[PDB]
Amino acid sequence: FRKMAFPSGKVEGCMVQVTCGTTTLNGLWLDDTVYCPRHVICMLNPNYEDLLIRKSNHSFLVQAGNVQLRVIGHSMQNCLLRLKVDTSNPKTPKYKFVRIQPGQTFSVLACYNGSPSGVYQCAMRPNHTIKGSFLNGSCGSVGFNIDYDCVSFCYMHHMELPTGVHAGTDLEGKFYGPFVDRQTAQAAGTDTTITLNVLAWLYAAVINGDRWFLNRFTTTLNDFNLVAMKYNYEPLTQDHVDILGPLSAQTGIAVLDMCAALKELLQNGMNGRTILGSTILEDEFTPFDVVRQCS
Amino acid sequence: SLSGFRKMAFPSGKVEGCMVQVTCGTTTLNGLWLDDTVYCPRHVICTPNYEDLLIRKSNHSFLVQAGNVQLRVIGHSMQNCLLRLKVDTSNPKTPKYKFVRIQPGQTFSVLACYNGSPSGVYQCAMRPNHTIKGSFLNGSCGSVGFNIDYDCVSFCYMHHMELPTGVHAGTDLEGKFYGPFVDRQTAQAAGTDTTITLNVLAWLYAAVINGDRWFLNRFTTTLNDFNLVAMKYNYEPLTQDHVDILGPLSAQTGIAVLDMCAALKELLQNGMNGRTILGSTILEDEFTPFDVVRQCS
Repeated sequence: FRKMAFPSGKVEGCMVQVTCGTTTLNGLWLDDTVYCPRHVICMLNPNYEDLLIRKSNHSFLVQAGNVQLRVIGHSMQNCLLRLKVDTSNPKTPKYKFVRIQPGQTFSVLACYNGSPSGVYQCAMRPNHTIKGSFLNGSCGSVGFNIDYDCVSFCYMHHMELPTGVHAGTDLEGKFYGPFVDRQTAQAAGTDTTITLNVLAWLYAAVINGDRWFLNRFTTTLNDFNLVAMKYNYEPLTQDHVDILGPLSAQTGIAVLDMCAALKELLQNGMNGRTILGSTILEDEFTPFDVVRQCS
Repeated sequence: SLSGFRKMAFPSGKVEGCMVQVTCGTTTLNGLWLDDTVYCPRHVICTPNYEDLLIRKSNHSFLVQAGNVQLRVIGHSMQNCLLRLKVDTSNPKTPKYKFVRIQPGQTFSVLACYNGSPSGVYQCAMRPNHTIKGSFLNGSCGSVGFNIDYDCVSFCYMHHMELPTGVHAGTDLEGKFYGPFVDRQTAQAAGTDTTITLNVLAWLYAAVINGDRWFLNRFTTTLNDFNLVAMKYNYEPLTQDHVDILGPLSAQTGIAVLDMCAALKELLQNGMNGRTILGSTILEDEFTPFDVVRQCS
């Protein structure tokens, strides 16, 4: 089972570079607008309204490849800037902006000075951070999902946290998690394992012909949680159970029977065995990802 | 420093613009459209003796579609295990490209496609046993693997089939299989696989570059003594050529390769004691020396 990303071509044709002062980062160019982190206009104590009113259109240099786009308008929306440009992007895909929930997955097109370098698939952690791979220059890189040619943009990268994970906003500029765009002492909160995803991934393992970790027990939802919550697992709800419906129907293993398998895995370990080649329980595939990569 | 690595694929857009659907009878799969040629598995003509099966086929036998666009086939020939279909339209999205034959251990990105439509991209390595551990569903035959170097796409893999263990086999872009496999159903099986020692060393170097260095020690080993241990843990033998490939990582860190081998030998014998190296609890073997630089830039 491979952690697959969505093909990045539709997003690559939207990436541009935005410079203000000596500060450069990425922006997303859709139609006649460029979106980028507002910190492109910047310390420990920024007042963005006060920093922005001091700028004009010609304060911003926007480049698509080696070609300048003229800024003819700007506004700030939460933690993003929206720059109106004189050129409309002919390669703008059909798109939406979406704010995803913790536990959901997405592809990141990692970019440096407006040029795409790599693509990877990740999950938003329950604490709203992402375990990515961002180097100096990657702010403004975006995450997305693709559904029948429509790009749903869900993430724009803003900052690195002390524990070496990442934080960002949705494409309305609102941070995921309790984070702010300045250099404060701010830290990643407590995190949990994404239970729903682990169960999805155990279903993937059954669908791909592996059954070793099954057992003869069932469990109630309550009794499952009492165990799994001891292992730093997210509480599982009836809604999460319901979501596992298609996978359960497809394999013939009732969701609560799979929970009983998981309980035994947590309590007894894997004991030198692997699942889908992994020595550890994987939590970055949603039920939707499994259906995409299985069916 | 980086706390961990992701397996990162190349941006796929240059390759997406080259994917088409090829249909011949009831068989449909993916092709690669570069200039006025479409390259696809020769087994598109099948539901043995391809030479003969292909005499029974004409240009009109082949339906080629690039999204909604019909590309009329105006010539066909077989090259090893590929069909080359000349079409009426040179692909306007052809990137700068090369065809290269990948070596065992090396990595590349795969753009998984379904009936001509790109569905996902992931990074994989050519295993020592000449198979890849991929994700290819119904309709993914013809998907391609590649690397990109300064906007030149080097194609190295085309997917042909899945083996009984669930691993995958394919050819280079001249149609010559990787490993002993054939494009026909036989009892063919993947040979036992080994861990890619070169890449494991590379990723130990990446760990050090990123400040994770608890596993280092003040001792060295000979190549032979390391190989006795490695081989006992089902690792590939390290050759002098491999030692030279690690030269740039070794120079940067001032850690001699055989000194890193000494670190690795202790890790294999003693395990990791529950610690992580670059955020992994296992020794990773799908990042090459080149991949390490790329992720560290």
